[PDB]
Amino acid sequence: RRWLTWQVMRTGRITIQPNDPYNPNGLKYVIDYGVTDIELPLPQKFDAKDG
Amino acid sequence: MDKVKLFQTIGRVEYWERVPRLHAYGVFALPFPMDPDVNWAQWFTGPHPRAFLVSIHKYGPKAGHVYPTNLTDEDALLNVIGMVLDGHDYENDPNVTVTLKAAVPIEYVQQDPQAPALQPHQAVLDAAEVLKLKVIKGHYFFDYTR
Amino acid sequence: MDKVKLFQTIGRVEYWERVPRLHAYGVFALPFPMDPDVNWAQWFTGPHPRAFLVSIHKYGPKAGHVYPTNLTDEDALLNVIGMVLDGHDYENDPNVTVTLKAAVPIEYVQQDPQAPALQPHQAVLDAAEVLKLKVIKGHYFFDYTR
Amino acid sequence: TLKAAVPIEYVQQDPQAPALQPHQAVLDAAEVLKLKVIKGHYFFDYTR
Amino acid sequence: MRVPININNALARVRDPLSIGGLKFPTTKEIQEAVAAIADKFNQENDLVDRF
Amino acid sequence: PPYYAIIAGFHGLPQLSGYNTEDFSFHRFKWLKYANNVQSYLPPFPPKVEL
Repeated sequence: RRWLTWQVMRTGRITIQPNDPYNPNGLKYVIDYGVTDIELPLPQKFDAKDG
Repeated sequence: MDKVKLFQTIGRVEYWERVPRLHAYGVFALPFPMDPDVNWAQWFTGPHPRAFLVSIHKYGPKAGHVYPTNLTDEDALLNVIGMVLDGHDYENDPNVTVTLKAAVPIEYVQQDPQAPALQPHQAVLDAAEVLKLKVIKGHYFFDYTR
Repeated sequence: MDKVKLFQTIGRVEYWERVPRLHAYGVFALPFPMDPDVNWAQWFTGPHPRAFLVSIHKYGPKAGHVYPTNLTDEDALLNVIGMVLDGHDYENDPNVTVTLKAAVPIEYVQQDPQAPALQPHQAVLDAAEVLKLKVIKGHYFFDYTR
Repeated sequence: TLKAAVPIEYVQQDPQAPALQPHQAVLDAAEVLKLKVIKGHYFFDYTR
Repeated sequence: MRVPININNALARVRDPLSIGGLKFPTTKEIQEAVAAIADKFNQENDLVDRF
Repeated sequence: PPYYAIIAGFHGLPQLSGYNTEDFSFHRFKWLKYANNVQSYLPPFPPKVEL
């Protein structure tokens, strides 16, 4: 439960593969939710400084 | 994608409004039977209002039936009887109310079925002299009564 | 004909039962990846119940993915793995529940996508020893575990 | 045990072969030893 | 000018009632419906000029 | 040969509740990279006891 919900808090798509650790069946699921822009861009970070 | 399908449209009604005309010009429309050879489906398909031009069979076996004119045949040019306004139920009625006298804007007449919607069809304007159309401002003036 | 249209049917649905099996033989089913290159819409059309033997890739870029066997593809012949019994949402799920040890009647196994309804397919009977089948009475007794 | 279903991870044919890791010579002799591999888990019925 | 529709009944109409597809038998499910209605509230009109 | 077994599991999937209705976008949570190096402003952690 916590890993499924953290997968969509982290990226926004549940993408389990046939070579996952705890996928012995090897199912292929690319459940995509289409969260629009998952990350806000910064060309420079807060701790970036000069002078 | 796989187990969650996102929002995705099913259908699209695009309700338009019917072709206007001059109040102060009058109107004179007559019912005609329709030529069954020509595919009247693919003329009345679009939701946008159009007004194409029809021509009668002056002689021949299907005389009295009307077909939409093709701008290369001279017999359809010399026998144009009017335009059909906004729409008509083709599949549930084999007859048509053809307006023989009206005053339609030039934006709303498209001779080919696969024409740009709400655009002045240039091949109609280029040959409007033979078709007895007298463009004045932005409108076609026509009566095929004589 | 034109103004008063008669009764014409516009849609029929056709419900069936699922493919039965023997109680005393035991079911044993596993899930599997599905090859995307197979038109899985084709194999799941007809609502009359059919089953079809499914192979698995040995290696390569689609290893573990499953695909319906063709009797000239010897790589599909040597790697037959089971049989999907019933219908399945091909568009809502890329993973099917292949049944491995079961006993299904001879009338409900089809291998062409243009198959008849409920008819004993002849090509799966004429090569029932290389697809590891043993038609005992009227039933396909198979076990792809060993 | 004659008929069971054990993972590939837990079949070690050599006593000095590393545990918790699939032994390769068992897989390269899977047909002679009549072990069918379908997943991780092996399958064998030497009774039939 | 709106499209002349009854929205409550039109939400009932959209469901294809036959709907046997992949599973070869009618599934179980649960349906929710909602009537959006978009507008354009930034094409305002000149309220000031008739004070002058 | 007597044995004993326990099976366990569930069915489920996380559902995103809200969606925009004009366009079909989703905006409730977003990520961000604010600090380039901030491990220097953090105390160290004790190691794991591999007994």
